[PDB]
This record gives sequence, C-alpha cells and structure tokens, in this order.
Amino acid sequence: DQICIGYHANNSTEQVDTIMEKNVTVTHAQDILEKTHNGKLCDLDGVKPLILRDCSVAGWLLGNPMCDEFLNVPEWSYIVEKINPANDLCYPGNFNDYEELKHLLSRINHFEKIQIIPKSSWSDHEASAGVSSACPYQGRSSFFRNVVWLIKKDNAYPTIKRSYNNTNQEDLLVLWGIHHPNDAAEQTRLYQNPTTYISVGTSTLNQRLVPKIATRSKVNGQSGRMEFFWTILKPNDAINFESNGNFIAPENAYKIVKKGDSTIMKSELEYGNCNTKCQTPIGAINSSMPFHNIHPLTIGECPKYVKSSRLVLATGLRN
Amino acid sequence: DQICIGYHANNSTEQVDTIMEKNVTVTHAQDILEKTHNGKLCDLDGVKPLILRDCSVAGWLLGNPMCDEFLNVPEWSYIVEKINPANDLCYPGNFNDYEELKHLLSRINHFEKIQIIPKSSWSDHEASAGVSSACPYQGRSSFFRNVVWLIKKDNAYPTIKRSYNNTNQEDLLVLWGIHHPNDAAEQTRLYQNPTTYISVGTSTLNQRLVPKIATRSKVNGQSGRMEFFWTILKPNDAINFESNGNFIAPENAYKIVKKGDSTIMKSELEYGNCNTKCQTPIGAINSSMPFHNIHPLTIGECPKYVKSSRLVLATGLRN
Amino acid sequence: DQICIGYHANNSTEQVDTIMEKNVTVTHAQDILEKTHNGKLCDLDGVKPLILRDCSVAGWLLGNPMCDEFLNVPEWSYIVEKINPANDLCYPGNFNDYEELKHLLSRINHFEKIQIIPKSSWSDHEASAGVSSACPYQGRSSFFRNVVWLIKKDNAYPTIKRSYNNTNQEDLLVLWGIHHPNDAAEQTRLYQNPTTYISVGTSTLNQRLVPKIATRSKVNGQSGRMEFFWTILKPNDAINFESNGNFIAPENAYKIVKKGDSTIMKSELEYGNCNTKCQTPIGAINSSMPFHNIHPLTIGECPKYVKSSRLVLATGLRN
Amino acid sequence: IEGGWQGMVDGWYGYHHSNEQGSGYAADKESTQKAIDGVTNKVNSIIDKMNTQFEAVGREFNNLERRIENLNKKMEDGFLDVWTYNAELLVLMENERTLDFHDSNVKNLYDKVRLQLRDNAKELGNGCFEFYHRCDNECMESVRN
Amino acid sequence: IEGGWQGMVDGWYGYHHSNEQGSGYAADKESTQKAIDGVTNKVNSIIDKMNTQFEAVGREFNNLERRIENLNKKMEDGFLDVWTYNAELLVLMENERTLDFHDSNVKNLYDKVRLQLRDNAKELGNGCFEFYHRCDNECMESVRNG
Amino acid sequence: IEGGWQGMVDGWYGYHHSNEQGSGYAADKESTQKAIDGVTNKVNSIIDKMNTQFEAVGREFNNLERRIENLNKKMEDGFLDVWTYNAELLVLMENERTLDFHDSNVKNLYDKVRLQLRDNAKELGNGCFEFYHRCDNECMESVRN
Ligand SMILES: CC(=O)N[C@@H]1[C@@H](O)[C@H](O[C@@H]2O[C@H](CO)[C@H](O)[C@H](O[C@]3(C(=O)O)C[C@H](O)[C@@H](NC(C)=O)[C@H]([C@H](O)[C@H](O)CO)O3)[C@H]2O)[C@@H](CO)O[C@H]1O
Ligand SMILES: CC(=O)N[C@@H]1[C@@H](O)[C@H](O[C@@H]2O[C@H](CO)[C@H](O)[C@H](O[C@]3(C(=O)O)C[C@H](O)[C@@H](NC(C)=O)[C@H]([C@H](O)[C@H](O)CO)O3)[C@H]2O)[C@@H](CO)O[C@H]1O
Ligand SMILES: CC(=O)N[C@@H]1[C@@H](O)[C@H](O[C@@H]2O[C@H](CO)[C@H](O)[C@H](O[C@]3(C(=O)O)C[C@H](O)[C@@H](NC(C)=O)[C@H]([C@H](O)[C@H](O)CO)O3)[C@H]2O)[C@@H](CO)O[C@H]1O
Ligand SMILES: *[C@@H]1O[C@H](CO)[C@@H](O)[C@H](O)[C@H]1NC(C)=O
Ligand SMILES: *[C@@H]1O[C@H](CO)[C@@H](O)[C@H](O)[C@H]1NC(C)=O
Ligand SMILES: *[C@@H]1O[C@H](CO)[C@@H](O)[C@H](O)[C@H]1NC(C)=O
Repeated sequence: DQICIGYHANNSTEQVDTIMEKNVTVTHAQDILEKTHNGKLCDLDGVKPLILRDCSVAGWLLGNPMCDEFLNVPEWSYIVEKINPANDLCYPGNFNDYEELKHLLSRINHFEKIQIIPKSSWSDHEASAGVSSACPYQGRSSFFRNVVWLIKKDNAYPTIKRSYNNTNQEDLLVLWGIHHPNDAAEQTRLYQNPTTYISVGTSTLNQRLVPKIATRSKVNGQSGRMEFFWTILKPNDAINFESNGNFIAPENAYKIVKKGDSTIMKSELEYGNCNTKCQTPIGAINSSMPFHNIHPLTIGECPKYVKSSRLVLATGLRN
Repeated sequence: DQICIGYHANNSTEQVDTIMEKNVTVTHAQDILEKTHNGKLCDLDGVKPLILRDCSVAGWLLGNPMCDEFLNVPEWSYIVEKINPANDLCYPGNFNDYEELKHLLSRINHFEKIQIIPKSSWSDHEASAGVSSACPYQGRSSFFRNVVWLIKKDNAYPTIKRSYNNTNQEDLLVLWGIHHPNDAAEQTRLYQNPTTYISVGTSTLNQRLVPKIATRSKVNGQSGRMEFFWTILKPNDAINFESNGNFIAPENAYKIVKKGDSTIMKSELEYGNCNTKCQTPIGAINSSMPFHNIHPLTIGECPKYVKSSRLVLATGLRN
Repeated sequence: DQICIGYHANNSTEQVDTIMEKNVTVTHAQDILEKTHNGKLCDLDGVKPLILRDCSVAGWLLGNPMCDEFLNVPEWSYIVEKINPANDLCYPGNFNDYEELKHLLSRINHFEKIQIIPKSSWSDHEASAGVSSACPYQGRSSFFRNVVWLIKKDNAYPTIKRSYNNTNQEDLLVLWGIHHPNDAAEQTRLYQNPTTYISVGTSTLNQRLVPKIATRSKVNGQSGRMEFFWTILKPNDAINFESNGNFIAPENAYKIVKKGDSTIMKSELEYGNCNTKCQTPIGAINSSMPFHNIHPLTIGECPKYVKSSRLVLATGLRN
Repeated sequence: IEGGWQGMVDGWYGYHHSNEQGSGYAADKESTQKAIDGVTNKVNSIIDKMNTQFEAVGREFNNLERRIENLNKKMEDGFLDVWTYNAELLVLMENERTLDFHDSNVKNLYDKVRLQLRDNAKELGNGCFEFYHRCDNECMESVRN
Repeated sequence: IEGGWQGMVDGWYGYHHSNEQGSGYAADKESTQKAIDGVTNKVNSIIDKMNTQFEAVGREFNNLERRIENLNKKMEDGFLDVWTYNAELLVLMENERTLDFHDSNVKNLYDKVRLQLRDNAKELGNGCFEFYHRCDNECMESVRNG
Repeated sequence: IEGGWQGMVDGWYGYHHSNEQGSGYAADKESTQKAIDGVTNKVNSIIDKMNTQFEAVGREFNNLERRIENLNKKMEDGFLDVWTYNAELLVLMENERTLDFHDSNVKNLYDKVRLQLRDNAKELGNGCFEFYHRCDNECMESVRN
C-alpha cells in the first residue's frame, strides 16, 4: 500500500517567459496576442469608407475632372487616400492650410454639396473658357468642377462684387482661388487689367490677395499657378468677394451635415467587400484577443496595440 | 490548559484590492487619495490672483472701456479668465500672436503701466475723435484706453515720425494697431491719403503694414476691423513709428516689474476670500495626501494628480 | 560531532535597496550605472565632427568673413555649435525658416560647395561694392562670401532675369536674400528704382518679395537689414530670379553629397583629439554599463539614459 | 520530485491512491475547482487594467513642418514603447506567480496528508506516508475527509 | 486558524494564554513593534518614489492650430494615463505583500512556540501545543522567554 | 541564524562539517552552480528588456515658437521620467527576489539534511541534526549522496 502526490505532464513544446526565466516549457498556455488580419479594407460596423482611389483630398474637394467618381459621395466611416495620389492639383499650385483642412475633415462623416454661385450668373465675364491642358477630361482641356476660372469679355474685366449669404443651418465649406500668371502680356491677355486684387470678407475673414508674376518651371505642361483658399462660413454669415482679375470663383460648396469619429487612412489597398469592427491600413481585425501587433493606426472597437512579436500567458504547470 | 496563537480582528468594513484579489476586508487601511476641494478661487500663499471677471487678456491689456477695473492692477499670483469673456475686442478684429503673448504673460507677476506717448502730443492730427459705438462706455461711443485712433485734421494727415527710447531698466510691452477700413471713400474720409502704411522698427522688429480694404460682415455693429500688434522693447532700445494713415498709436505701455511662476487659469468661479497652498480651476486643495483627482491643471504646492476614483493602501491584516 | 548549515559573510559595507527595504548591506553587489565621461568632444567611430567654434550655422552657410575656416569642410559625423555664437549674421537681419533648415542639416553628413553664378557675370550691375563695416575682414568692410550684394551701375539698375538649371545629380541648397533699406533716399542711392521686387520660381517655389523701409536701431553699426531665404533645387529643376533692386544674389550653393544620421549638438567644448562610440555635449562615454546619467542628448552606440543618481543590483546575500 | 505523471488526465492536482489489489489516480476537486477560478480572475485583470492605453492618431504635416512632424512621430512612438513594455512586463509578472501558485498548491497538498496524521503517519517523501495498518481502497479515500 | 479575535485589543499578533483558572489574551510586542515599522516604511516609499511625475500645463492654440492643439492634448492625457496606471499598480503590489507579510508573521509565531519545544511539546494545530505537565499563568508566559 | 561564516570562501551555500578531530567548511556545488546561473539570467533580462526606451533629440525653436518649445521640453522630460521610474523599479523588484532566492536556498538546504534522515536523525536547529552513532569525516560527506 502506497499513496503518493504528483502533477500532470504531457508531450507539448509550447513555451512561456518569466521575469527570472525564459523559454520555459509548459503543459498549457494561453496566447493573448492577435497577429492576423484579413488584408482588406472593409465597412466599419455597416458603414462603407470613402475610398479615393487615385485621387487626393484636394482633387476630390476642388473637383479635378479625373475625380468625377466623387462629385457627390454618401456618408463615410473613414477616408482612404494613397501615399502619392496621381490626381491632385491638375493645374499646378497649392492649397492654403491644406493640413488644417484635412484635420477638420477627420471629424466629418458627410457633406452635402450645393451650388452657391451659378456659372450662368456671370453676365459681364467669360465663364466657359477657363480650361487648361493640365486638366484633361476625355481628351480635351478642362478644369476643376467646383470653382470657375473667369476671364475678360469683350476686352474688359469689370470689377466683380458678389456676396453669398449662408441661409442654411449647416456650416459651409467654401473654396476659391487666385491665378498667378507667367508674365505681363499673359495678365492683360486673360484679364485686361494689369494690376489686380481679390478681397474676401466674412465676420472673421479679412483677405486681400495680389497675383505674383514669376518665371516658373512647367508642371503638368504649365508655368502658371493656382493658389486655393478655404473658409468655414457659419449659418447666417455672408462671404463677400471683390476682384478686377485673376479670380477663381466658387461655384459649389459643401454643407457639413454630419460630424463624428473619422480618420484619413493612408493605404494602397482597395475596397474588400467586407464588414468589420476594427480597421487598420493593411487589413481588418476580427478578434477577441486583448492585444494585437498589426498596425498602430486603427479605427473602431479594437484590441490594444503593442509592438511585441509574442505575448503568451502561463495557465498550466511546468513540463 | 491550552495556549493558542492568533491575530487581531474588528467590526470594520473598509476594503482594499490586490493583484489577485478584489474587495478584501481589512482591520486597518490608509486612504492616500484626496477627493475634496473647497470650490473656491483663493489667494496663493498670501498673494491674491488677478480675476478678470468678464474681461479677456486682450480687453485688459488694450484697455477695453468695460474693463476699467483693471487699468492698474497690483501684483498677482495667477490669472483667471473665463472660457468665453464678453469683454474682449470691442472694436472687432484680431490680436497678432495672441497665444504667444499669453505664454509670456504666464511667466509674469506684475506690470507697471506708464504713459509713453501723451494724447496731447499730437498737434497735427485729431486725437479725440477716435471712437466707435462698438466700444460703448456709460451709454456713449468710446475706445480702447491704452492706444489712440488718430484721424485727419483740417483735411490733412501729415506723415507721422515718432520714436520712443526705453530709458527704463525694465523690459517694456508695447502695443499698437492698424485700422482696416470698409472702402476707398471711408479711407479718404478718415485719413485723406488713399494709399497708406505703418512702419515700425526696433533692434529686432522690421514691420511695414498696409491696410486691407474688404467688404465684411458687421460684428458689434461694425464692418471695419482693427488688427493689433505687440513687441518687447528692451532697455536702451528704441521703437520708431512712421505712418501716413490708419495708425492706432500707443499711449500707454507696460513695464515688466516682476517675473515668476504664474499661469492663466480658465475658470467660471469668482474670488472666494480664502488662502491656499494649492489651486485648481474648480477649487482649492488643503491636504497632506500624496495624490488627488480633482483637476490636472494645478498651481502651488500640490499632491500628484491621478485619474483614479479610489486609491487605498493596506496597513493591517485581513478581517 | 556537529555538522551545521550556514551562508557566506564578509566585512563589506556596500548597500542596496528593495521595494520594502532600503540601505541593506550585502556581501556582493553590481553597479549598472555609468557616472563618468572624458570631458571631451571626440571623433565618432573614426569620423571627426564639424566644430563651428565661434560661428553659427547661418554664418557658416552664408559665408560670414570671420568664418572662412569653414568655406569647404570635409564629411562630418555631427555638428557642434556654441549656445551663443559670436559670428552669425554680421550684417543684421534674419534667416527665413532657419530652424527647418537646421533640421534638414541634421540629416546631412557632407556638402560639396559649387559656384553657380560667377560674380564676374554681372555686366550691367556693380558686383564689387556690396560691403559693410558690419562685416569686417582684415581691417576693411566686407560681406558674406556665398551671396552678392548688387547695386546700381552708371545710375541705373536694369531688370535682372537670371536662371540656373541644376544639371548635377545632387539636390542643391540655394541661398539668396533681400536688403531692407533705411529710407527712400537710401533706396534710390543704392538701386535707383524707388519701387522694387524680387521674384523667384522653381517647380515648387513661387515667391515675390518687396523691401520694407522702416526706421530701425543700429545693430553692428547698421540700421539696414538683410533677410535671407533658401530652397532645395532638385536635379533637373531650374531656379529663375527676377529683380529691379534690393537683390542679394546667389554666388555659391551646396550640393548634398551624403545623407545619414547626424545632429547639431550645443556645447562649449573644443575638439579633444579622441575617438569614441558615444558622444554627449559635455563628454564622451566608453562603458559596458546598460545605463548612464551623463546627459540625455547623445549620439552613437550608447547605454540608456536615466536621471538616477544611483542604480545598484544585488548579487550576493545579506551581510 | 523529478518529473510529472503522464497518466493523470482528470484534474491538475490529485492523489495517486494504490490499494492492495487495485491501482489508479484521482483528482482533488476541492483544489482543482479553486484553481480554475484563480487563473480566470488573473487573466481578466490584465484585460481590464490595460483598457486606458495610448491610441495613435494620423496627423499630416507639410514640407516646412518637419520639426513638429518629427516631434509628433517621436511622441507617438514613445507612448507605444511605454505601453508595450508595460504589457510585456505584466505578462512576465503574472506568469511568475502562476507557476509559483501551482508549486504552492502541490506542496500544500503534500503537507495536508502529512500534517493531518501526526502520530499515526510519517511522511517518507514525494507525498507518500507511513502507517501501522494496511490500507484498502476504502481506507485510501478516508484521508480526504 | 479560521478568524481573528476581537478580544485582543492591544496588538496585531499575540498569544491567547488560558491557565487552569483564568483566561485572557496578550499581544506580542516583539513582533508588533517590528510590524508597525514595516508598514510605515513601505507607505513612505510609495510617497517618495512617485515625486517625479508628469505635471500638466495649460497651453492655448488658435483656430488654425488644431493639429498641434490635438497633439498637445493627446500628449498630456497620455502621460496622465501612464502615471495613473503606475500609481494604481504600485498600490496593488504593496497591498499583496502587506497581506502576505501578515500571514507570514502569524505562521512564524506558530512555529516559534512549536519549534522551541521539540521533545517537550507537540503542536496539535491552530497554534496550540501539548505537554506532560500542567501550565499556570506563570508557565504560560514562560514560552516567550524560555 | 544570527550571522554568516567568513571561513567559507569557496561557495555561497555550504556545509560546515566538523568531525571528531578535524573541523572545516565545504561548499555545495550542486546548489552554488545552479545559483550562479540564476543570477546571470536575471541581470541580462534587465539589460535586454530596456533596449526599447526613449531617445531624446535636439530640436530648435525661434522666439515666437515658445509654446511648442515648451511642449517639446515637457514631452522629452516626461518620457525620461517615465523610463527612469521603470528602470529604478525593476531594479528594486529584482533585488527583492534575489535576496528571497538566497533565503529560499539556504532553508531548502536545511530541510534536505533533515528530511532525508527521518527516523535516523532529528533536527536540533540552525542546520544541525542528531544521530545514534558518531560521525567521522567519512560519515560527514555521506549526507550529500
Ligand atoms: C516654343 C513656344 O514658344 N511655344 C508656344 C507655346 O508655348 C504656346 O502654347 C501656349 O503657351 C501658353 C503660355 O505662353 C499657355 O501655356 C497655353 O496653355 C494653356 C493651358 O492649356 O493651360 C491654354 C489655355 O487655353 C489657356 N487658358 C486660358 C483660360 O487662358 C491657359 C492659360 O492661359 C495659362 O495656363 C495661364 O497661365 O494656357 C499654351 O497653349 C503656343 C500656342 O500659343 O505657341 C507657341 O509658340
Ligand atoms: C442703411 C444705411 O445706409 N445706414 C447708414 C449707416 O450705416 C450710417 O452709420 C455709420 O456708418 C458708418 C459705415 O459707413 C460707420 O459704421 C459709422 O460708425 C462709426 C462707429 O461707431 O464705429 C462712427 C464713428 O464716429 C466712426 N469713428 C471714426 C474715428 O471715424 C467709425 C469709423 O468711421 C468706422 O468704424 C471705421 O470703419 O464708425 C456709422 O455711424 C448712418 C450715419 O452716417 O447713416 C445711415 O444712412
Ligand atoms: C551722425 C551722422 O549723420 N553720421 C553720418 C554717418 O551715419 C555716415 O555713415 C554712413 O551712414 C550710412 C547710413 O545713412 C551707412 O550706415 C554707411 O555704412 C555702410 C556700411 O558699412 O554698411 C557703408 C557701405 O559702403 C554701404 N554699402 C553699400 C553697398 O551701399 C552701406 C549701405 O549703404 C547700407 O548698409 C544700406 O543700409 O552702408 C555709413 O558709412 C557718414 C558717411 O556717409 O556720414 C555721417 O554724416
Ligand atoms: C444673411 O441673411 C439674413 C436673412 O436675410 C440676414 O438676417 C443676415 O443679416 C444676413 N447676414 C449677413 C452677414 O449679412
Ligand atoms: C536710447 O538712449 C540711450 C541713452 O542715451 C542710448 O545710449 C541708446 O543708444 C538709445 N537707443 C537707441 C536705439 O537709439
Ligand atoms: C534643365 O535642363 C534640362 C536639360 O538641358 C532640360 O531638359 C530641363 O527641362 C531643364 N529644366 C528646366 C526646369 O527648365
């Protein structure tokens, strides 16, 4: 007769680490780190992202003719942009405070685009000749859709005085620009007046722009430049434009209809026809693990990100 | 005969937590987290704060007529400003590098205000008509006290050339501005000269400002705008102003008399007629606890802030 | 007969700390914190640093005449600049986006300086009279070496139109400037034309600068100011300058020949004729310790910095 | 105690009671039931404790904002390294106490059968004990109660 | 040892010595004095260790500085979460060792009265021991010294 | 056990075996060899665990960038304080377990000589045990095997 006390053992080779020890073999272990993703961009809890494809945010908002897919997008959960989108500012130049605009955009889920100044409302200026080979569309010179490049008419450019009052309940994102020509001859050829300005006023905006003539390298075939500007026009406020040349006028503007948690994700992936609770720029996660190491920039209900390659808890005894 | 060994017990219900256990009842425990405050803004170690009431820092420094309580304040321990002070820039516009000025102000405990250009010293300009209904005082149009809105005199505005040499031992905070009018007619009506400038120089400043005409919404009843500027004039340096219009000239400036630890606290509270060693924006703390959870933005000799709701140490045994 | 069990003891007085205990005497202990350095600036793994002595980065790059030691420096491992270098902008003024330039410089190990516009190539402007007593050299008025202060010739300043195409394989750092004169008389005396500009264009740059006249304090004997600008001209891109006055033109520019890990270290020390794997601004470290407390800003293969005064591990038993 | 027993399938801790004729193992339900609770509480504590942790956000900067772009990058990497360290260390700490928890319970079960029977039994070692009488399957189970 | 004794008012650890006639408790001053020191040292260590800790400062930003405003907010919240975690965890660690410290001392006091008297006494359990002679109040106190 | 023995120079843990005539110490190589491994593994773990740690970088700001300059300073100081705390705390934790590791091994060696000889020997205390026969230098070393 002999009773004795002992513990369980098996033929497993799963190992765990301790403060004082490493690579200790155990009978049982619990992995708590998610290392897999589906490699796709998905809907976030039923709401599809805005996938810009080869278009940038600037290309979308100004209406680069190559970006017509995005003229009136529905509500999005997040925005996806490539690292270097091919369709950006077709006519070369820049977008003032672009990064601050993108920051605001990261808190918006939906715009409603509206016409605020009809192209047909320009009686004393030419509104249908503002095109460039830098902005092709179906084999011909075109231009951004949401703004209008006005030029002289009958060898004259009268002083523009135009106001728009935001009679809507929503904040309104308004865009306009200035053309920086190549030389004095080009200036008089397009606008007649040799010395010009654009003034813009709201309750907070106090802008007066003057074009800069300079000799510049060709970009997309053109040495001219367009510089774009934006403001948020509050409900019941009005925006007042005055100009005697070089004015790239608003046509369409964006009502801010829904704000919420969003983000602009940088990714090369396309839409994956899926749904998820957790998106990263390289793939979606569906896991009950407390941790993951897929990518630090996630959106949705996710596990906590760590840089670890392995994270395993001991549950059973030594083996 | 029977001796036995045991430990102390009582009828307490105070509980503590462990790594492996929660809500363990103990005979003794030591709370180390302060959860209470007095709900008041107090003197800090005998020195009263500057409570701006309904005035902003800009309103105080420029001398908004509604802020006359603060024309010559004594030494302060910290500054208190409301989230949205009603008395700010009475005449609409902006204060250039305002946030950087506030940062400097957070390292200052006392100014001594001095007159650097008397209002009576403007012989060839009108110095007593620079008022607006946007800046009311006792039912009439007035203006900021520490700067002067000059206009033309006898249909002329001669070129101003005025210098001030800082012969004091202290750094001097100097303020001035420019008026942006509504249109060309208003320009000639106030200043006579159609094309104007303000140039300002010190050993480090090299400024030339030009007014911007634009059509703007009414704010506080006015479509005009004032833009204000500041510099620190070092001892023995001089500031030189030149202008043929639109100049909002210095009258008073601030000697920096004491620097030290301060802060600008955002709070809706009023003065509480008390003294403390530790202030938060929602109340003062008087505690010997090592930690508190009242508010993260404190000044004085305080415990360390944590977000915890409870923090209790075990001292005695299990109960 | 009596065998008994026990442990080792000695007459050491080395002490260690525990969570629950402090100043516990032990038979053996292991220090893991490096507290010593050699007090010198050394080569980093065989590569000597660029020691600017009493010159600033601006003084070096623009070519302050006092900084001729650095006209053509070899490859460096890191850059050393004093807290307040005496030889900076000899002619007073400022360097636009200076801190951003320094940031780029922190990723560069070697420049190759080249002449891009010969001083002799200015046929219709005076190129050899652009000097100031603010920039002395060997007892006479001089100027920055790498740019040229042009003035009028035969009472005329024709409009400059000059281009440089970067036909090199390397990115090119190009520098130029504008002169801000003291008054209208000085303007016409130096440049003839009363109203002037500088326009500069590349594929990305679209600059038009106008001089600012203001009455300013003397710095280094002069009330005038120079404002300097820079760009990175990409291979195959061109830079185009146009000006009718106040132009401080490029002469020499810098080819970026090697990029890598570098830094700009602030230190008062001189070259110590030594080699190290780890540099701090107060001295080099040669240690196998895992930690040090010398200085937080290190470069090279270093231990980890901590603020601790002491860090000692227990190895043996209690004593 | 050199190694473990491959034969024991039922529970974690148990008695190998071997009578005059028969021979078999038996899991201690009093200890094994309390052990499953101890492990499930410590794993959930690690899940709940780390819920407040840094969440990186995408920020964009232009070509002349390189200093703040670098500041932003360093800051976000900084917090991710801090929380990676915290997570990894907490796992090592929990693992240490889990293995010690097992060794504690095995040796407590050794002392239970030893201490209970002071003058009647004496522990030879490795769990097993001595007696002044034989012990059938009925007697074997009597040590539990 | 199931529970503690409310009758013991004096100290934390102690002996319940019960003679032929009388019956009463008594605190162990040798252990209780050393225990009060152990607790007061660990609490002060937590106070001193956390003195270097993040201090939030108010910073202000305008309408076109939203990115750096957000950066600032995230950074300050980040450090506050880190130090909240450190504080809470250190308390849980100190609590664990405090309770184990108490159980250690109670069971050490059990072995003290048992081990000291090897052949003379035998431990029945729960502290109590056996003898081949009776034990008056005089005898009861003799186990402390000898 | 009041103090340690200076006479023991060979190892950390050992037996002081004193025969009828002679008297001398002797280190336990079975325990001392395992102890040197235990200490060298814990010290290297502290070296490897702290390799991902904040690295401060010099950034420069002009006179009108004081807010972000202050932000930068606070951020870098913040991380240095966090990692200083982590380093110091990990050392205190390792020290605690190192000293407990030594006390554990010394008391395990006490029980080894006691438990092995149940009916033959009885532990008086402080390591030393009893016997019904005398013990020469030959007998003294027999307790090991
Ligand atoms: C070798 C040589 O001299 N070739 C010229 C050749 O450059 C020239 O082409 C025109 O050049 C001008 C600049 O001088 C423009 O770049 C013209 O391009 C367009 C454009 O597509 O962008 C044409 C378009 O019709 C114009 N639109 C409007 C609304 O004006 C724009 C616009 O003027 C500019 O973009 C403003 O900056 O320019 C380009 O066709 C040809 C034809 O004249 O003559 C050769 O001698
Ligand atoms: C419907 C209509 O046409 N109503 C006008 C009405 O606007 C006008 O009131 C005056 O209008 C001007 C704008 O053109 C100013 O707003 C006047 O306000 C003041 C002011 O209080 O700020 C008067 C003040 O005396 C002026 N101060 C100085 C130093 O000039 C300032 C100043 O000009 C502006 O602030 C600068 O931008 O303006 C306002 O009274 C009335 C009366 O003329 O006539 C109606 O027909
Ligand atoms: C008390 C009094 O009036 N004394 C003047 C005295 O100021 C003057 O000295 C000259 O003053 C002018 C300013 O009006 C400049 O400061 C002259 O300095 C130089 C310089 O060294 O920088 C001389 C140099 O030759 C000039 N270089 C060029 C390319 O033009 C520069 C340049 O004009 C300025 O720096 C542009 O801002 O100025 C300084 O000698 C003397 C001599 O005229 O006469 C007294 O009456
Ligand atoms: C916009 O229109 C509304 C309604 O006509 C009017 O009350 C308001 O004053 C206008 N806003 C401005 C800034 O003119
Ligand atoms: C101001 O006055 C002092 C004292 O005479 C003088 O030394 C100094 O140069 C002056 N500063 C300027 C900028 O003129
Ligand atoms: C620079 O020169 C090359 C080769 O001569 C030419 O192809 C290129 O277009 C030039 N770049 C510019 C911007 O003119």
